[PDB]
Amino acid sequence: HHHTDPMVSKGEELFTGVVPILVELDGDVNGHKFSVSGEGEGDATYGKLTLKFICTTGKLPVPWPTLVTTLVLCFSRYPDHMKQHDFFKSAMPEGYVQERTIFFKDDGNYKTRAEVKFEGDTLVNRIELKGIDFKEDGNILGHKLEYNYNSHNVYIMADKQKNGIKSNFKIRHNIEDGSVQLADHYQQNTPIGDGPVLLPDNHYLSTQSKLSKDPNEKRDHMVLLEFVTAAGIT
Repeated sequence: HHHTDPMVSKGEELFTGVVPILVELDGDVNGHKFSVSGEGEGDATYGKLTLKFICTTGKLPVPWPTLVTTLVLCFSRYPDHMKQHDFFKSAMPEGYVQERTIFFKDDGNYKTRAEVKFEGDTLVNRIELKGIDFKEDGNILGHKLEYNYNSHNVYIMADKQKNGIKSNFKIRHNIEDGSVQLADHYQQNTPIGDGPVLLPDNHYLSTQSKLSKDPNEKRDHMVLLEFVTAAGIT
């Protein structure tokens, strides 16, 4: 609402209230083609997301928790003293590309590319996902993961050469038998536009996610509440 840096003001202004979100994913995992649509709202003031996702092609062929990181970090809450480090909002409204490779230990990998940008007043995240080399009897295609999600801190670093950011981090998915399925993420983000962006000092994001079901919904779906806060600069 009041920042002495006009570049920060420009990005904050687009995220000042509740912003509607649309998520589209087209996926192919070991030749099972599927699509997911999601709708909800983001409130960057509190770092809060609320989304509901539907598999529009029938039953989702992989477990919903494996898609949480893939299915909008511009809604992170950056403390006032860290707002000059917020790459994600500084790239708006033209947006950014978010690319990942996700390696599931002892199993296959996801390769994702997403464009995150405004269409009018709506923040859209449009994703293509390709998954290969998964085991039919593994934890992913065998749906052995529990329907829950662990809190996680992720380290963000600038990539000055690409005018973007980079991160590598591990997600632990609980398996029904009490064990864990590791998912190693590599991520890079680059701006879509050619204007300047804020390139951050090293810092981390703290995330927490809660998964639930809509008791009146017959389609395969996931309801997601996420909180993300930046930290690590004193």
